[PDB]
Amino acid sequence: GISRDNWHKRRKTGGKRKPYHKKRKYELGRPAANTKIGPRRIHTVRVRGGNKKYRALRLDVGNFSWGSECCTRKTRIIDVVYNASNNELVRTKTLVKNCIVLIDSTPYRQWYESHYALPLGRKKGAKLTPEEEEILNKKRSKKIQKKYDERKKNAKISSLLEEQFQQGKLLACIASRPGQCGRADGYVLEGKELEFYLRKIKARKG
Amino acid sequence: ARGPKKHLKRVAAPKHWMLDKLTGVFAPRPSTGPHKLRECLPLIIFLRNRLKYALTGDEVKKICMQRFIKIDGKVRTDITYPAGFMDVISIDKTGENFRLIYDTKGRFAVHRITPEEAKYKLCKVRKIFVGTKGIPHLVTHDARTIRYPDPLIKVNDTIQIDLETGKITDFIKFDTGNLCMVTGGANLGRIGVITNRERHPGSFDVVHVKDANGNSFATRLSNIFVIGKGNKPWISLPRGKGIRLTIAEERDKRLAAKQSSG
Amino acid sequence: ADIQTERAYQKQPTIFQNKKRVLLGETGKEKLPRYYKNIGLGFKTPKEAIEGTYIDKKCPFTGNVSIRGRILSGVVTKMKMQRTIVIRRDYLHYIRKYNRFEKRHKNMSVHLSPCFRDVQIGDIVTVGECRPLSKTVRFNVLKVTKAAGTKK
RNA sequence: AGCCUCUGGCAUGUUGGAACAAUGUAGGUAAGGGAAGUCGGCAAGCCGGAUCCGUAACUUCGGGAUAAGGAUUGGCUCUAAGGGCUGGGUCGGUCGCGGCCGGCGCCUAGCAGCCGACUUAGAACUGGUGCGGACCAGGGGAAUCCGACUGUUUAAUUAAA
RNA sequence: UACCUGGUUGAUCCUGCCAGUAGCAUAUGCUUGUCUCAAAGAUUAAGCCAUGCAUGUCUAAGUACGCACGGCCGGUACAGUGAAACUGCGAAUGGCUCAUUAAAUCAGUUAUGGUUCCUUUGGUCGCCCACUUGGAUAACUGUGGUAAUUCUAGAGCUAAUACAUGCCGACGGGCGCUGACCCCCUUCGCGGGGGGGAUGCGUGCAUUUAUCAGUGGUGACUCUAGAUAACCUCGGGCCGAUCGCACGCCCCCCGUGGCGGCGACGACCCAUUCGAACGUCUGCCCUAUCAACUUUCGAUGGUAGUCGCCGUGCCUACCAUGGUGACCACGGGUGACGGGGAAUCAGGGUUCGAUUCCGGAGAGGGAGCCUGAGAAACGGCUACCACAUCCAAGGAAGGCAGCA
RNA sequence: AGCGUAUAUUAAAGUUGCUGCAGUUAAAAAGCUCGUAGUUGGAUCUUGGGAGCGGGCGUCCCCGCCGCCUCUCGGCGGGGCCCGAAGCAUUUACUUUGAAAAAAUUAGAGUGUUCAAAGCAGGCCCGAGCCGCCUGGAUACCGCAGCUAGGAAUAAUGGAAUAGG
RNA sequence: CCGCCGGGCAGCUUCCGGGAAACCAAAGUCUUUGGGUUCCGGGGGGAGUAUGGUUGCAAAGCUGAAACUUAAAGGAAUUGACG
RNA sequence: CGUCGCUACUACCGAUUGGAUGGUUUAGUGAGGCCCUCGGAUCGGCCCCGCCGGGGUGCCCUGGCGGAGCGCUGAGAAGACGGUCGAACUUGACUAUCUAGAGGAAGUAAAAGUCGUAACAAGGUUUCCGUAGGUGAACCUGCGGAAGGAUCAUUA
Ligand SMILES: [Mg+2]
Ligand SMILES: [Mg+2]
Ligand SMILES: [Mg+2]
Ligand SMILES: [Mg+2]
Ligand SMILES: [Mg+2]
Ligand SMILES: [Mg+2]
Ligand SMILES: [Mg+2]
Ligand SMILES: [Mg+2]
Ligand SMILES: [Mg+2]
Ligand SMILES: [Mg+2]
Ligand SMILES: [Mg+2]
Ligand SMILES: [Mg+2]
Ligand SMILES: [Mg+2]
Ligand SMILES: [Mg+2]
Ligand SMILES: [Mg+2]
Ligand SMILES: [Mg+2]
Ligand SMILES: [Mg+2]
Ligand SMILES: [Mg+2]
Ligand SMILES: [Mg+2]
Ligand SMILES: [Mg+2]
Ligand SMILES: [Mg+2]
Ligand SMILES: [Mg+2]
Ligand SMILES: [Mg+2]
Ligand SMILES: [Mg+2]
Ligand SMILES: [Mg+2]
Ligand SMILES: [Mg+2]
Ligand SMILES: [Mg+2]
Repeated sequence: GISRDNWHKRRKTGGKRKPYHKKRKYELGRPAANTKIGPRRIHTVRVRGGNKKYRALRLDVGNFSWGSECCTRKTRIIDVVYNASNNELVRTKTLVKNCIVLIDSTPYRQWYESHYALPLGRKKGAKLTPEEEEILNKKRSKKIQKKYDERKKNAKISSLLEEQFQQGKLLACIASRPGQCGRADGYVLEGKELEFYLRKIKARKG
Repeated sequence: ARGPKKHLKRVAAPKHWMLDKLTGVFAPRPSTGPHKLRECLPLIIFLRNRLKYALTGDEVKKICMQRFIKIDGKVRTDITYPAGFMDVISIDKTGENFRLIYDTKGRFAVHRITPEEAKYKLCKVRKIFVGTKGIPHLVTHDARTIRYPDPLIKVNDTIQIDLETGKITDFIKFDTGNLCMVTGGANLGRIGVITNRERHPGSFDVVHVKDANGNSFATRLSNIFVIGKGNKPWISLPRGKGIRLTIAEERDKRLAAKQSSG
Repeated sequence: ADIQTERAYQKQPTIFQNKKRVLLGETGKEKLPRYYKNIGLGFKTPKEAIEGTYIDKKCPFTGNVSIRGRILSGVVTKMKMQRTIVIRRDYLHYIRKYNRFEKRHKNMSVHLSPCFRDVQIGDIVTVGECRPLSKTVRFNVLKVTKAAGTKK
C-alpha cells in the first residue's frame, strides 16, 4: 500500500537508493480521515500492537476550553475558519490539528451567568430581566453576596471575546487529532492568539 | 525474521549452561522469565547437566511435573524456566536447596545451603517508581516490583527479601566500603569491597573494587550487585569466595594441594 | 515584529499566557514568561536563550528536544539554510598495510538555534546527538566557540 | 487573419418562371480494405492554434529546430499571484478649522484608508469524452542527384538544375 | 625452513621474462587391504519439475447428550473412558537458498527522554441476570446437488470461557463544588467575625483536551507523581461485575451464612522477558573509455499539517533555496547476500569466504491483500504478468530456494 | 595406499615492491615553466636542581615527591577539615591502564580417545558398605571507531598589541 | 701579476663510494633498505593500433584498450670474423 | 627490410533506421485489492392491533393463537460513485550487455614463392627524430634537429 519509508527516496547527496526488501507491514500508511463537520461518524481501526485508533470522518462537537477562566464545556463546532497549512481544508471544512473553528458560545456564557452573574453581548431587557435576576435576586445573601463580590472586578473579559459573545460563536483552535484521537478537542483563542487570526481572516477576505 | 525467535542453536548458547558441541544441534532456550536469556540457568541444565540428577530431557520432564522443584519457594513445571543471579531452587524431597551463585570464573555453582538461608534472599534494585496516588514501587533485578518500600532505598542497592511473604527486611545502600559480587562481563562472580565509583554523565558509571588479597578490577555500575555492609556478606559464599587466582597460581595451588593431599 | 511572522501562531507551550485583571501597566515586565531549560553536561544555557523573544521548537535552549548520546565537534562551513548549518568533521582513517593515514570527512547538517548568534564560517562548533530532527539532521549545535584563528 | 455586426452602401455582377433526367462545372459523404491506385500518391487529408512536456543524425557549432514523439485544452464556482494614490512633525505655546514658533514623535520594519487596468498559476464541481467544437491552421520520416544561400528569368506552354 | 633451479648467448655479467617447486583450491585419469573422523547439485538455470512425505494440539481445569464402547450405576443434570465438532493456541520458529544490495546489506559502538511487544516473571483488580439473562450454529440427525476439489443445497435439533447481554455489590452511607437555608457573637444598620447547613449537581482506576502547584527521579523532562475543569476512542476503552475440576469445612449454630485448593481466561495500570523497529559515530569490491551531480515527480531546510508506532520531505500546503564533489561525489560495473573465519604464509600482504556460527534478504515476478502480538506471512489467497495440471469444453484445481 | 592431469590461487614475486622494485644505455624523467587541491615543511618556551628511602665522610646507579587552580562549590552562632562540583584534560594528535568485547574457529592451559584428528571430560574415592568423594569445562588475541583512566617524549593548535587580566 | 671569498659555465685524477657494464664528485650516502616531494616502467609485438572522448580549419594533437601471437627481444661489456 | 604471390586464424572497419535481453523510465492505459460515499437480498429486535387463554390490580403483568404499520434503531449481502498503492499492457528515451551482416583493410602465423636490397662494416648514401612533400619497396628529398659517429684534437 501507501508506505512511509526512508527506503525509497534519494540520499542526502542525490544518489538513488536501490530497493532492498518489499514493503513490510511496518512502513504502513492508511488513507486520510480528512474529517468533516456533520452528525458524528467514527470508525475504529485495528492497528499495530493490537490497540485501536478512533478515525473521525464526521464530527460535530468538541471538549474544548477557556484558557483563563479554567473551564471547558462540551460544545458544538459550528464552522472552520482558516487552517494555516492549506486552503482547501478551510473550504471543505476539514477539522485537523490547529484548525481555527467557530463554536457555540452558549455553554460558556451560562456559567459567568452562574458564577459572577454579569451579562454578555448587550441587550435591552428581554432575556436578561426574567432570567439573570432569576440567577441573582438572593434570599440567602450575606455569605454569597460577599462571595461573588469577592468574585470581584475580574468577572472581566477582553473586548475581543466580549464581542464574539454577541454573536454566540467563539474562535477556538483544535489541539487533538480528529483522525488519530476521535475527538475535536482544543482551547479558546484568547488574547494574543486571538489577534492574528482575526487579522488573518480580515486580510484574507480583503 | 518475522516474529520472535523461539529457538536457540547449541554453540550460540552462552558459555555457561556449559554445553558441548556434540550430542545435539539445539540448546534449550530460556523460556521468557524474570532473568535475561544471556544470564540464566534454565532449570533443565541443573538436573541432567550439573547434578547428573536426571540424564536426558525426558528424565527432567518427569522430575519437575511430580512438582518437587521450587524456584524461590513457588514450584515450577517449566523445564526451561530461567534462573539467574540470586535464586533458591529448593528440591524439598531431599532437603538440599541450593542457590545459584556464580563461581570466580562466572559459571553458576552447585552450592548447597541450609534449610535456613532459604528464606532471606538478595535482590538489587533497578528503579524507584512512584506508581499512582504516591504509592512508591521498587523494581528488583529479578523483576519483582515491590510496593511500599522504605524511602531511603535508592537505585542499585540491595534488599534482603523474605520469600513466603515477598516483602522486604532491612537493607544495604550502595556506598563505599560495602561488599560486591560482580554480575556482568569479565570480573564475573568476583567479589570485593568497593573503594570508589566514578560518576560520568551520559555513559554509564565505573566502579573500582578492591578484594581480600588486594587486586583492583573495575566494572561498569550495572554489573555490580552488592552483598553486605563491609567484609560481612549476609549470604554464604562459594568456596574460593570470588578471590580469583591467576592461572599461574591456580595451576600451582591445585597442583600443590596434590601430592601433600592423601 | 520579528516573532510571529510565518502563518500559524508560534508559542512556547507550557506557558499559557493571558490572565490579567490588575494594575502595573498591561501584562508583566517580562510580559511572556519564557519556557527555557538547562540542558545538561554543564553547557551554560546561554543568555540569548533566556533573554530571547524568539521561538524555535528544535532549539534545546528554548524548546522540546532531548540531547542524549554522542557529543562531537566540527567546523562551520555553510550557513545558507535557515535554522541549520553544515559542519565538516576532519580526520585520519588508518590503513594498516600502508602504515599511514588519509584525510577524510563526513560533513553533517545540524540544527542551529538562533539564540546562538554571531556564528560564521571557519567556526569551531560542538554538537549533541539529538532526536532525528529532519531528514538528514540528527544533531543540534550546543556550544559555538569561534575560537581557533581570529579575533573578537 | 478569418468569421458575425453598427455607420455608410447595395440588390446579386446584361433576364425571368417550372423540374430536379443523363452528361457536365462547382461543393459534400461512404462499410470493409486500404495505393492493390498510374508514368508516376495527379487531388485531399492527415497534420494544423496555444499551454505543458519532449527532442535525433548531422553540422558551417549559427543551426538542424514547430525536428521527431507525447499530454492538455469547454462551462461554472472559487483560490492564489501580479499595482497606484493620499495620510504621523501628534505635546505645549502663541498667532489667525488654518498658520507660526518651540518642544517632544520620527510608522525611517512601516501601517491606515481610498482608488484602478489587467493578466498568470492552482482546486472543486460539472457535462452521452465535448471542449484550438464557427474560422484560423506546418502531414510526417529515411535517402540520392543538382544548385553554396537571397534574388532573376523566357509578359501568352520552360521558374530550373 | 627467510630458500630457489632450467632456458636468450662462439663464451660472460645483467634486465627481464618463460619453464620448473610446494601448498592450497576445484575437474576426473587409475587403484583400492583395514579402521577412525568427514564435505556433497553452490558456480550452469532463484530453470523446470513426476511422485512420496516435511505442522498439531487434551488436563482433572473451555464445550461433548456421537451409541463408539464399556461403565457400574444410574435416573438426578451429572458420573467414566470416548470417536467426531466448536473454542484456544501454533502455525510469525524451524528448514531451504543467496536472485538482489557498494554506505546500501553488516561489524563494533551507541540511542529509544523520537516507539510497539504474544508469551514468561513480578506484581495490581470492589460500584433484578448474577443464584447468569438472551439468542444462534457444528458435530449429530436426516433430505440435497456437481463430472470434479479439503464443493456444499436444506429441514430439525444442541453446547459453551464461541456470540451477545448485564445484575447484587456500598457504604440515602462518605467526600468535591452548588447549596432551601439556619444559628451565635459583633454592628445604629449597612457591614465584620464565628459558626453550622437539609436539598441539588458531582460521587475513576483508564481517555482525550484544557489549566494549576512544585513525595521521588535523572544529566536529561515538556518525567513521574499531585490539584482543577471536561469528555467518553463511544457497540468497536478496561477493569470494572469472568468460567471449569478437586470437592474438603466451621458455625455461642442447624441450614444459613461464612470457608478451603487448584486452575482458565480477563485485563488496567503498570513493571519484566524474548524481542522487533527506526535513529548515532566509524568502518567496504572493481571503474573516470563517468566531472559535475542533485532539484514542481521532495532535491536540503523552515513552518504548519495528513498518515503511522515513532521522530522524522513518511506524505500535503505555503515559504526558503538549498545539499554532495576530485579527502574523488555523481555516473557505470561485480564470477557481490553482509560479518564471524581460510589457505597461504621469514615480518607486511593475497585471494577466498554462496561453507553448519551470527547478521540480512527471497519464495518464478511484482503488487496488493486478508488474517493475525507478532506477517505485507507464500506448506493462504488476488489478480496480473510470467509458469504449468484434470475436463463431461460448462468448468476446475498449479507452486520443492521443507525433505526424499 | 594413494597416486596421477584439468585448471582458480599463494609462496615462490627484491616480477606490483607500506615494509620494499625500477627510470645513462636494458621497458622508463613532461619540451619547458607557472599553479589550485594533496603531500610535505628550520630553529625557538622548566630547568638544572631539592628531600628522602633502596642497590652498588662522601661520589655512582636505583624509587615515592616538590596536574596546576578552586576552597566561587560539599561537609568525609563561627567553624575548620577537605572531598563533592568545575576552570578541564587551550584543542587535539600521540602513548600507556581499564571496561567492553557472542560462541565455533584461532592461538593454548587441563586430560592412556589404546595414539591422533579428535573428545571434553574425566578422575578419583571406593572389594561397590562410598551405599560416596574430587576437580574441571583453563587462558591470550579480538583491527579501526567508539568508551575509560595514566604520561606529556614529539606534530599541529591556541591564547595579551587600535588593550587587557 | 699574485692570493682569498661567494655563487656560474666547464676540465682532469683516484681502489671514497658507487656502479650489469660501459661509466659516474657525482649515477656517491641503498639488504648498513625509508630528507621532501612530483612524474612514470613492469618480457616482445599486436600498437601508440582499434574503438571511445576531446582540441584543431587539418597534418594531426592529446587521452588510449583487447584477441592473437610470441620465446626470447634487449643491455652492457669478450673473444672471433668481415668492413 | 619492405611491397608483391599463395594458404590459415584473430580482432577491426563495414551498406544494412542490422538483431536480442536487461535495467531505468517520458507519455498514455490500468487488474485487483485497500479506503471513502451510497446501497439495501434480507434479517431481526423494539413496537401497534384482532381475537383468544394463565397471573395480577375496565386496566396492568405474563401466556396462546392470529393480523398489520413494515413505525425506528441494530445487524446486514450483492452491488454501485469516488480516491490510493499498483502488477500489467502500449508507445517513445537512455544506458548496459550480447550478437546477425553483402563487402573492405590490418596484424599475426610463418616459418622455403618474385622484385629488388632499405639497415648492420665508411652497409657502398654516418646513421637516426619531427615534420613535410614525393615514390613499385625497402624507400627517397627538403627544413630544422641527433649523435646512439665514421671526429672528445687541428696543431698562431
Ligand atoms: Mg604494513
Ligand atoms: Mg446567384
Ligand atoms: Mg455589370
Ligand atoms: Mg472507405
Ligand atoms: Mg503501383
Ligand atoms: Mg497534392
Ligand atoms: Mg529533418
Ligand atoms: Mg538555387
Ligand atoms: Mg512562359
Ligand atoms: Mg630450493
Ligand atoms: Mg647455443
Ligand atoms: Mg609459474
Ligand atoms: Mg527462519
Ligand atoms: Mg524493553
Ligand atoms: Mg553478468
Ligand atoms: Mg523454482
Ligand atoms: Mg517473506
Ligand atoms: Mg508474497
Ligand atoms: Mg514448498
Ligand atoms: Mg603470486
Ligand atoms: Mg618475499
Ligand atoms: Mg623490476
Ligand atoms: Mg628534461
Ligand atoms: Mg638511478
Ligand atoms: Mg630503497
Ligand atoms: Mg609488456
Ligand atoms: Mg636503443
